Amino acid sequence: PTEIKFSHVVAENTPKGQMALKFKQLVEERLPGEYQVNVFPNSQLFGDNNELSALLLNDVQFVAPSLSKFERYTKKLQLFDLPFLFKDMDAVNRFQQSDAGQQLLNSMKRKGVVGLGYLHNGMKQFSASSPLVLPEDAQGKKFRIMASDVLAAQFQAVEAIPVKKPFSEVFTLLQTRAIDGQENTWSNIYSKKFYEVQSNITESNHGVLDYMVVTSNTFWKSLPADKRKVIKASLDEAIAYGNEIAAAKVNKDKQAIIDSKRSEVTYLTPEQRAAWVNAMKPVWAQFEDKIGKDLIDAAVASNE
Ligand SMILES: [Cl-]
Ligand SMILES: [Cl-]
Ligand SMILES: [Cl-]
Repeated sequence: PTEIKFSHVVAENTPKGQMALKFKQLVEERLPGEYQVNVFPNSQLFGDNNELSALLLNDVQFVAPSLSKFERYTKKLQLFDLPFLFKDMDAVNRFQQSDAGQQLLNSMKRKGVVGLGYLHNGMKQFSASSPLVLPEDAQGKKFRIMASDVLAAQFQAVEAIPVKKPFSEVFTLLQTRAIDGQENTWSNIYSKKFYEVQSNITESNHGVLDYMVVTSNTFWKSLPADKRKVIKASLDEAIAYGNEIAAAKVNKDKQAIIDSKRSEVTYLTPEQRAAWVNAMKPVWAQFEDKIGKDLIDAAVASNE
């Protein structure tokens, strides 16, 4: 059988982890003995910094990075890092499924990267070893971020110190107190046990963590059309599965964290939320020329 490799950086019991495993199941059911899919979770094969290079080198055939991690290939996907751009996951999905959103799947083709679909995780929440109620509380704290200039600007706007690090290192950096805080979805905070060493989480919903499932032109073109159709259908169905898992994990993992008693969740008043928005919104003007103001206008419009 022709081997297909799918590599990602998350734990198995997560929306992306389950997506990849479902994709394996469906492909192997439909094309038995023709294609086998080997899934490599937890950065076992490639991690944040080298996965896209590996993809284009055809050392791996599918990856699904955070939309934050594509700056080397397009400046447009930085849109998804803008603070308080999307109110909630309904707006995210409306944007992603619109013409404007769908066009972004093709934003990197001229560089060899084929966009196959969006996959959800969830809204991001701040955590630290001290309460984060107003933006002033972030002053002087070190936060790990995904490798994104927008996210660096986000934390610089509140006089915090952002450090770009691969996802596989975050637990250890929190454990050793090399950083004070981070931002992530409930699913990652829970599945990677960040909550065990973060006494405070704020339900800030201040950005989105979603993915684009991608492959290389090299691999995609190499498939016979009829097999590609089956593989694409299998991928799409796996994505829908992953999205259902993503939605479920928001509530389930938030609850599990609260039940553990290891972390105290803070909820923001409208005026507290407004203070974060006002502190961080200026980041957008920094990036708007490269992202595209019209693209930003489309994203804002998805909130209606
Ligand atoms: Cl994870
Ligand atoms: Cl990693
Ligand atoms: Cl999609």
